[PDB]
Amino acid sequence: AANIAVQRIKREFKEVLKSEETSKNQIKVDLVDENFTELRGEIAGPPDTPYEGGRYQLEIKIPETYPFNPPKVRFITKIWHPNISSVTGAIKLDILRDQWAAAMTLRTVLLSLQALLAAAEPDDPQDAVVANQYKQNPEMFKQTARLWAHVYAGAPVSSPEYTKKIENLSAMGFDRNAVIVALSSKSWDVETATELLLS
Amino acid sequence: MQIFVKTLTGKTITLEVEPSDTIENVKAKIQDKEGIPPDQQRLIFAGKQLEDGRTLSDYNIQKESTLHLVLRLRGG
Repeated sequence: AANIAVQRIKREFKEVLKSEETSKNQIKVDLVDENFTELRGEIAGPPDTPYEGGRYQLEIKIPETYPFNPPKVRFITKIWHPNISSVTGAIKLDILRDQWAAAMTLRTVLLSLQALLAAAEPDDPQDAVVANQYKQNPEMFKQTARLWAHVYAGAPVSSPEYTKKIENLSAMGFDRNAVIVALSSKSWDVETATELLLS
Repeated sequence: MQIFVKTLTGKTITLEVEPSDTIENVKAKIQDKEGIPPDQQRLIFAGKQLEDGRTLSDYNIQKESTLHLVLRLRGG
């Protein structure tokens, strides 16, 4: 691999390990291979957001052109967010597309993803369904995102009012995970969620 | 040929063009006068967004026609 790519990643990996943000358990990174082309990241959900108390793992692939192109980052841990696909974990963020600069690092990417969680841009969505709900019904989006933080990301609390609707459909014989996804995507309409599950 | 381009401010940009000019050329002129990047510019005439490769003459755009400019900040 190119010496500049290898040296940059080795430097940036240690900077994350030694960081104040890692000592506070906000971010971390681990190696996957021996060659430094695949990494696994973890970020904590930010405070005063639906993602609080959740932990989100990230697939990080380093291009042969690093540091002049951005890493490819994907959410492994499912998340309900306008700028992250609830199906694939693909991320819409300018620094991972057209506003990467070579001075950016693993640290600043991980921190930027946390800032994205704290401040969505629903007018440039990755997930049109999540974005529609974010704008049309803020309180539902927040409770749905918190439910997903609990179900997928280990966040402690989730909301009793959704529990009831989840249990009804679960009692129809549908899988709890499928029920969660159907009800979230149909904005908690039992009837259209049931229709989806029946297909 | 003189044409006008209206913004949502109300501000009218006056441009000098030819019927043979493409829509991207018109956007390049708008950049020269107003410092607005062409990839942020959507030009509208007769209720329809105009496309970059076609000319003013293709759209029946004439002397003292008024286009509309809406700024759409990229959004990939």
